[PDB]
Amino acid sequence: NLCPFGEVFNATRFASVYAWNRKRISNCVADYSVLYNSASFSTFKCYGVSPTKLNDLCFTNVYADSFVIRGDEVRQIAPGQTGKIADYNYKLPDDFTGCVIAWNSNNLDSKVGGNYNYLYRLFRKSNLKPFERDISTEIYQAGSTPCNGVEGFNCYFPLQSYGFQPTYGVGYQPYRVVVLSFE
Amino acid sequence: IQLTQSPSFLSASIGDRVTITCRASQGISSYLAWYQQKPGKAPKLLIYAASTLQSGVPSRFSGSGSGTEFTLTISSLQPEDFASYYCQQLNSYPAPVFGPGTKVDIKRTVAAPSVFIFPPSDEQLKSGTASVVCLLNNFYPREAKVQWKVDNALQSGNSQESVTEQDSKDSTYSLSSTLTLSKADYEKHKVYACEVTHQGLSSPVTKSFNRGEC
Amino acid sequence: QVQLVESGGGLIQPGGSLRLSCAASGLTVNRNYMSWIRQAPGKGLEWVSVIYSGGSTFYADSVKGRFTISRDNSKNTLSLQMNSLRAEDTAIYYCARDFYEGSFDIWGQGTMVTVSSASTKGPSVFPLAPSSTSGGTAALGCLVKDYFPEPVTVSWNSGALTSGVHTFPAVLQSSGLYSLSSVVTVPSSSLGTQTYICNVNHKPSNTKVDKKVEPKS
Ligand SMILES: *[C@@H]1O[C@H](CO[C@@H]2O[C@@H](C)[C@@H](O)[C@@H](O)[C@@H]2O)[C@@H](O[C@@H]2O[C@H](CO)[C@@H](O)[C@H](O)[C@H]2NC(C)=O)[C@H](O)[C@H]1NC(C)=O
Repeated sequence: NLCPFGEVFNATRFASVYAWNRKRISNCVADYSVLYNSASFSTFKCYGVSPTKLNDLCFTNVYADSFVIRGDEVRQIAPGQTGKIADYNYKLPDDFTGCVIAWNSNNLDSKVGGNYNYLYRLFRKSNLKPFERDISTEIYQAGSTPCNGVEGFNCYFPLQSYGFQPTYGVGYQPYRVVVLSFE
Repeated sequence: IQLTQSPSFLSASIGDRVTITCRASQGISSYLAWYQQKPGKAPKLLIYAASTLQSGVPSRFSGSGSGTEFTLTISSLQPEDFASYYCQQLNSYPAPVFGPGTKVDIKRTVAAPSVFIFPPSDEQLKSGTASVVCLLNNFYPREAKVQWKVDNALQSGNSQESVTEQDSKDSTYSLSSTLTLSKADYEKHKVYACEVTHQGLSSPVTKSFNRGEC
Repeated sequence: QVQLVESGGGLIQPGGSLRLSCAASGLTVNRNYMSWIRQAPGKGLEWVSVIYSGGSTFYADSVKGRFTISRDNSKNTLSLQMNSLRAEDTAIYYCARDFYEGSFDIWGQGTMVTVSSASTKGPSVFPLAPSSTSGGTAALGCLVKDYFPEPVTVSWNSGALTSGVHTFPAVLQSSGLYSLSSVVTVPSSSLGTQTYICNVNHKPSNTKVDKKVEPKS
């Protein structure tokens, strides 16, 4: 039996980056040569492993994480990066071994008038630890006075929408990302 | 990504409908903010996310646009609205971009400048330097051009000029231009002139003196 | 209530160091996107540096490796360490809070940073002598030349003459010294009846000058 990579790469909808999905992949043979040879990927960067010389290996567990981000945010899906996405949404470890795969999905995830389904966390007190997922929606307190769930001055809703529109610039367009880490 | 802002300067009256345009070289949706700034003060946030009025900002301000064309609109200009206005690209870390700015001044009828030329003092000439000063007094609008001529040779690269803020009483500007030469260079020529062009002048006005002649 | 107060601006020679501070009240520095923005005299706004609530720091390319942003949580303050300061770094420096993707709602009052190799020098005051030729309105003035640093103050007749006075913004000369002129227009007929004296005060040098401006003979 093959690995369910089509179930991940060709999934109908992707998750918001803040609520990124993780697919546990075990007990299957995978053909990563079929993956790399697909010229339909904008980003295919591997860390700690050569991309082509990957088919003949043996790892205990493989994780396929996937989400949507902006074009200009794809560079943040890499070890030792800083920024909104890497600090507050999806963090890779510094000693990451695995691959980051991405491709433009403007014709799937952007809608006229804005697709407000995809979100990202704008506010968080501390940075995420590697492979941490924060899905809370509590009002972010930015001053001394507590918020008690009322948005206002110094009281900010933590998630914001990308509003993907087909006429966006490439840097603001939606990109689908698949992060393969090898245990 | 770069932001242009049109027009650079704008003359308006109390009660007018003023529109300021900001243009982004790529589709940035609603990621724009607008600030007002008055001389010697920090900027003041007016609009953010292209159209959301910041709290406490008067309702006569509104923003609109999405993609590349954004406008700030003051529906009925008030005396405290005469200021400079800047747009800002949002969601652009690590490099926020500010537009070049739009200055809104008080409109009035055209007023030609009174032009005066001043030779360098005898006291300064003893120091080895000659400052020649040309003054443009109480004119409107602000756009004016000072051309220094030395024995009919147009001078560039040796003058500096400065302009007052719009006068509180008659809404005019004044300009001071200084032409600087060594005493040695200054004594190699006779006719020192500044030629002024301005909307209120049918033709350019030249004020001059001959060095050594009172 | 809510405010940011800057301090630490001043005069420094090129290659020197300066440290700015932003004392916050009504907002918590380490819970916010906190930024430094500068404006050169007469120029626009230029973003300098930001620090995230999470600790991440970013810098404009024109200050990278020279400026360091930081914060003191115990004093609820934001700081900016400025090394290898250059002349072009001369600006007013604002701290601001970013509440939505770069939108700055709370700003400090600004603090001035001047980077120059010039030494403190008092002005030379030269007469701008009325034409010795027409009728109607006459102009006379003072040329306040070659001083450092800013500012100077010019009055006419010890403050008794204010109408028709234009004191212009000073210009920075390629020498590193400032220079300005102050003029006043008066009726032609008064050139022979009223004495005109400009009073120039340059506190950094302890210089006070009274210059009588008369028509040249
Ligand atoms: C992800 O899908 C592509 C394309 O899917 C094809 O079209 C769909 C509408 C559906 O009908 C799929 O079953 C189709 O395969 C896959 O690439 C295709 O691979 C086949 C070989 O198996 C080839 O004949 C097609 O030409 C390919 N089409 C394209 C556009 O490349 C791809 O393999 C899928 N990804 C994974 C991980 O399985």
